[PDB]
Amino acid sequence: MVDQNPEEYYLEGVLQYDAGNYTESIDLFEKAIQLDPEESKYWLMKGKALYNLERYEEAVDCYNYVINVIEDEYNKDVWAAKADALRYIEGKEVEAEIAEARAKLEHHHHHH
Repeated sequence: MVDQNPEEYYLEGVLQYDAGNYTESIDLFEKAIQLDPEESKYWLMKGKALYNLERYEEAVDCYNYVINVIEDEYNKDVWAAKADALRYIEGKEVEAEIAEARAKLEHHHHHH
């Protein structure tokens, strides 16, 4: 499993849920990364925070970062997150559509 130093810091996951201060979680999040940057799953959370914070532009910076620094350009969850960001951006609307389709590309057939 993943065990270095930001294991206990996970306490954040609780703050946001319980403590309605997405902003506060930043303090803890910043520390987690400060310990050692290499966990993408941690960056994905940041995007949702920035996006929800009405920071569509800033949130995008995180999505591109995860794809820039790390060639992990495949994370379905990451692509989906970006779509939500575009779904509320001042500019082209065709972009949000491409994202939704790109993320929902996996589609599904016969659930049973």
